[PDB]
Amino acid sequence: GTVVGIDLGTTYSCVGVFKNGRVEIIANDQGNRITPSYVAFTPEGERLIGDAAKNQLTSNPENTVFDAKRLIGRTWNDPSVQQDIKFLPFKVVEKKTKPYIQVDIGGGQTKTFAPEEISAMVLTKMKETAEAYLGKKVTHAVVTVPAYFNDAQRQATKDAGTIAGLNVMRIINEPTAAAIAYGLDKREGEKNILVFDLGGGTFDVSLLTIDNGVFEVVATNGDTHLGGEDFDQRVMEHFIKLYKKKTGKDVRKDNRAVQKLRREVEKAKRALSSQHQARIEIESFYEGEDFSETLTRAKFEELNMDLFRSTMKPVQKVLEDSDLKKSDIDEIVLVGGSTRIPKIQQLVKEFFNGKEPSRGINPDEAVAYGAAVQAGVLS
Amino acid sequence: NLYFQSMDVGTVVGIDLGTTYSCVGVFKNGRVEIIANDQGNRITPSYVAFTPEGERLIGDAAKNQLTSNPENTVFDAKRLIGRTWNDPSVQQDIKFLPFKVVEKKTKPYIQVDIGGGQTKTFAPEEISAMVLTKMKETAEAYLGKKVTHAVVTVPAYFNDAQRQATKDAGTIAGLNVMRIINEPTAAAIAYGLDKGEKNILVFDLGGGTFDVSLLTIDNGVFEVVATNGDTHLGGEDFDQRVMEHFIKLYKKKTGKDVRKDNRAVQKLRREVEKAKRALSSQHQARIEIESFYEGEDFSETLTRAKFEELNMDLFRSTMKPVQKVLEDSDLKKSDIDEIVLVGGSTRIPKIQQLVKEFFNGKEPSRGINPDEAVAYGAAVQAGVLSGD
Ligand SMILES: Nc1ncnc2c1ncn2[C@@H]1O[C@H](COP(=O)(O)OP(=O)(O)O)[C@@H](O)[C@H]1O
Ligand SMILES: Nc1ncnc2c1ncn2[C@@H]1O[C@H](COP(=O)(O)OP(=O)(O)O)[C@@H](O)[C@H]1O
Ligand SMILES: [Ca+2]
Ligand SMILES: [Ca+2]
Ligand SMILES: [Ca+2]
Ligand SMILES: [Ca+2]
Repeated sequence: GTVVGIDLGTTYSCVGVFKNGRVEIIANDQGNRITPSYVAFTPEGERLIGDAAKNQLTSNPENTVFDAKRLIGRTWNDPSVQQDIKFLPFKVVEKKTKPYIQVDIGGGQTKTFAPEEISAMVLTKMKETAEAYLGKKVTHAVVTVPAYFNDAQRQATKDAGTIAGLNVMRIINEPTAAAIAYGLDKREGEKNILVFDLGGGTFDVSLLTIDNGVFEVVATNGDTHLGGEDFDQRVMEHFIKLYKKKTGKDVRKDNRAVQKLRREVEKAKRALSSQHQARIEIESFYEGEDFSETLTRAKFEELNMDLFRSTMKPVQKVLEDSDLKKSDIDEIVLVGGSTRIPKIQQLVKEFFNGKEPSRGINPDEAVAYGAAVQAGVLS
Repeated sequence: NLYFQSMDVGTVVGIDLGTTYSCVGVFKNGRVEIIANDQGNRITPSYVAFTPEGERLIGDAAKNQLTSNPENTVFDAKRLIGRTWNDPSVQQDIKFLPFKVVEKKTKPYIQVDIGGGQTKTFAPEEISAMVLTKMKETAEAYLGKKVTHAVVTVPAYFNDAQRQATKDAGTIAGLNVMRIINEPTAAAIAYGLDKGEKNILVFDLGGGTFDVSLLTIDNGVFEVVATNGDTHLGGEDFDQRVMEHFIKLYKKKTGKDVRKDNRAVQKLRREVEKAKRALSSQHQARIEIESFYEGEDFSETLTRAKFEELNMDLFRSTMKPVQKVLEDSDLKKSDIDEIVLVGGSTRIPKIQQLVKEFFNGKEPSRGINPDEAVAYGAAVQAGVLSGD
């Protein structure tokens, strides 16, 4: 019927549709165009998806599930799983040599879910937000995945669709989707495209060569665990030790203070993508005392200096591996929420000797945008 | 002979001017009171830092900023104080200090950028002066009075040039140092070992130095009979073994080599250090650093057994100088009446266990906080000079 395009992202997902000549990115029933890729199990037996799952994360660390994409379609033995496991606050147990996620569901009950079951529940949220908008049922979808995903990861993403009641007609590589979003599907000779994708917890760089609807991912690279969250973390550290210094108080063991801080740091960072200062204020922050500081853009870039510079290495590396030089790159496509950071943009611009990157698509929505275009072609 | 405090000028302080930390105490109201600093810490890092912006930092704030400001953060000044340039100790040390040490008038001087385009050159005793000034001020905030006189401790092996240079450092700081006393003697005094003829072994293992001293006491007369040790072995080395294990392990679990990233290394060091301290009173320590390297996190458990294994050879080698002081002082291990263990690293259970086994089960002395014992003893002598 009407096929949806879904960006099923690490930290956020996005659903779009092609209806009456254009791509419509669909707002969820809480008013947002992207939805958190979170699922929570409450004590009272209630299953929450999205924003509701995420606002309930501090109070429910063990049964708020996220980052399912990091596990999806992998075996227990994957070195990547072996590391990730140590940092997830929910239980992951080995079963049939695959990661399974184990949560309490209330009434004394435990369940284990395959990562793809958890992703399934995210897809069910996207499905329902699509159907509400379209006024009708949705059964088919184009879902994107990272370019370095192997068959078992792709198949597992397809299985998620099925668990969710979607037929995932096509799986499309995220950089190709971003490429399609910017009209690089237009038939206009051979082009070498660098897609620089920077989300909340992951950095992917992809060199794609395009040739009249023939897309090839030549080389891929990145930092599997570098993202927007890390930039929040540099700033958190700065402020926690500044708070100690002024008030004598250390807040690190107080999960309530810490996460109120994280929440305001997150708001501050976002704002510092289009202002040079943001006031971080919290009332009754710690033992009755308030918190007030202004963060400058200068201080934000200073505290993240090297994380920002180190995004250049995977770029140089993908040009080496595809036997190209920076002069060979015809479009630079910047996608992922964190590419809104002017310094990131500036460091990329500078790297390519003044070339401006393509413009006119929303970086938070680009991958879903591309998927939706192809959904509309597939029909 | 006797010092009389007034209403404006307070009692005599005892100071442990140590290699990596210092501690100041006082005898007041019949007890030794070990004075906490403005940070709430009962020991203070023996560190001075000179920021770009012209601020001189001392203690914890100097140390807090050692990675970002390596060339202008000074420490280990005790390693150079009262020594000639030609001293083989100095020639070795300067190779390893991250701040500049030039020769002036045949003596080592420390040269730092003091802000505003200027450099200054400080004698090691000027740097210890600054540490002593922080200790002075800590005392004065506690006493609500000025502090003008002190008893300061030094290693048994210090010579006259080294003792004089410690006295001069007090002098630069405004402290009349009434008495210099040996650290192990100070440690003996804190355990009451001054109140027939006893033989005392003092095992002092700090952050960077290991000092063993054999001491006789006869009717309140102390004599340092033999001294030995490893002048560069201390708790910092035990961190170094654990650091190496994790840099290696991290490379092979994740591919990532972090060795030349000083921010990551410093971050690991802080957590290894905290871990170590915790393994002196529990059997496992978590080491968790968020965004350790290129956004990737770090998470590992260090067990006490793993900690002992990594340092096995280092711990056992602390027995060789204990044997040498016995040989050199012509005593058998059975001639030792008292074992005193002091220094923060003697909190390590395996170190306690090795010393105890070396003396066929003999228990060490116990009533005093091992990183405060040197100060405590100094503080007690401070009291006898002030009339209590
Ligand atoms: N205005 C902004 N400035 C800086 N970072 C932003 C902004 N908006 C979103 N981000 C960051 O984008 C990250 C999420 O990227 P996104 O692509 O939406 O999700 P995913 O992590 O699933 O790829 C978050 O860390 C968020 O803070
Ligand atoms: N609980 C503990 N367990 C193990 N080592 C400790 C503990 N507390 C302190 N230390 C070690 O003691 C060393 C410092 O000893 P100290 O006598 O305080 O100073 P100095 O080095 O100036 O003699 C440090 O290496 C520190 O890690
Ligand atoms: Ca994304
Ligand atoms: Ca050493
Ligand atoms: Ca990260
Ligand atoms: Ca000591």
